Amino acid sequence: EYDADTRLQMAENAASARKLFVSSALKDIIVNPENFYHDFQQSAQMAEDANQRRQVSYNTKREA
Amino acid sequence: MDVLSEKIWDYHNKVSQTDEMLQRKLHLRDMLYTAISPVFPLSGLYVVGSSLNGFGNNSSDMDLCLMITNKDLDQKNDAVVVLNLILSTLQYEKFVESQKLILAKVPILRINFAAPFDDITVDLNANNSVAIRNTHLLCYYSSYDWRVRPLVSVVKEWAKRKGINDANKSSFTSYSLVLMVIHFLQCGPTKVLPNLQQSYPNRFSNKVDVRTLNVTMALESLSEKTTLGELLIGFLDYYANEFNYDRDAIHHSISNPHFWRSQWRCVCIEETAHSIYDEMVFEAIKKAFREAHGELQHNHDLDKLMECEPIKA
Ligand SMILES: [Cl-]
Repeated sequence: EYDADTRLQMAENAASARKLFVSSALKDIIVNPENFYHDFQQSAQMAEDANQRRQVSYNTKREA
Repeated sequence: MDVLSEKIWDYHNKVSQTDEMLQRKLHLRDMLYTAISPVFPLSGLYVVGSSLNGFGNNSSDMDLCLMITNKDLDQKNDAVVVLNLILSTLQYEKFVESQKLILAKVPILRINFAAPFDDITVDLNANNSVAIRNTHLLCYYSSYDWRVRPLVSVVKEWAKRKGINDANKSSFTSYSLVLMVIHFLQCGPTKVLPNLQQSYPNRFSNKVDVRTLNVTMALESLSEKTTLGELLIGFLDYYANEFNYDRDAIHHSISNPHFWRSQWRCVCIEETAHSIYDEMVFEAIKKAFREAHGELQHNHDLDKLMECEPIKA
C-alpha cells in the first residue's frame, strides 16, 4: 500500500486536474478505508462454481 | 426431449459462456485489482453484468464495480475523482493499452488491453452497488430452474440476428432481454419463477450490504413441467402484445425513459427524450415477435427461426 498521506495527495492531484475537489466523504474513505474486498467472488471459487453448474446440468439426466 | 427443446438446449450449450473465456476475464480482473489496490486498499473489484450473472453468451465485454464505501458515492464529483485517479495509475501498467473516461449519470472508465487480452473491453464504475445486487439476483434466477438459462441464450441469439438487439441505440439491450424473459417466466401463463425480492426480502433487497452476497450459497405451482420449446413459443407470443411491454413512465407513446436499456427494470432492484422513431422501431419489434411466433409454432424449427431476416429500422 501507499500510506494514507500519499493516497490523499494523489487524490488531491487527481481532483484539481479536472477542476474537482476531494470531498469530506472521499477523504474519509482514503484515511480510514472500509474493507470491501471481494472475498465471496474470488476467481478460483467463481470459476469452479460456474464449471460445477455446466458439468452438473448436462451430464446429469432429468426425468420429468 | 422433443426436437425443438433438444435443439434449444444444444444451441444453449454452444453459445453460452465458455470456461476459457470466464477464466481469462477473472484473471484480467485480478490483474486490474493488483494494480488498483495500492491506491485503494481494502477495496473490492466485483464482476457485474453478463460475465457473472448466469446468462453470459461469451461476449468480449466485461463490467467491473469498484467498491470503496458502504454509503452511496457521489457520482457527479467523487466517482470522477476516483476513476481519474485510476486512469493515472493504469497508465503505467503495460498490460493496459488505452483508457477513456466516459462521463454519464454513472461515470465509466473504459479500458482496453494489450497482450492476449486485447479482445476484451472493460467498463469500470465507482461503487455503483446496485449493479452487484442485480448481478447477484439474476444469478439466482439463472439457477432457480434448469430452463431459464437455455431460454435466455436462444432469445439473445435470435434477438441479435433479428436486429431486435442492435448496435443502433433504438433497440433492446442484452440486459433488457433477460429481464423480459424473467418477467415472462413470472407473469406469463405458466408461472415458472417467483418474485425473489418478495419471497426473500432480506436477501434480495437494496438495503443489502454487498459484502454479504455469495452466489455459492444455494438457499431455499410446480405442477408445471411444460417443455423448453413451449416456453420459447409462449415467450414469443407474450411479447407479440403491446400491453405486455414496459411502455409507461411513473396513444400509449413510449413514455418510459428506461424502455430500451432496462425493459421491465422492476424485475431487478431499482437503481431522456424518445421520438416518433423509437415508436416506429417498437412497432417493428412487435411485428418480429408476431412473425417468429407464427414461424416456430408452425415448424418447431429453431434453425429456420435462426436464419431470420434482420429488421428494417
Ligand atoms: Cl445480460
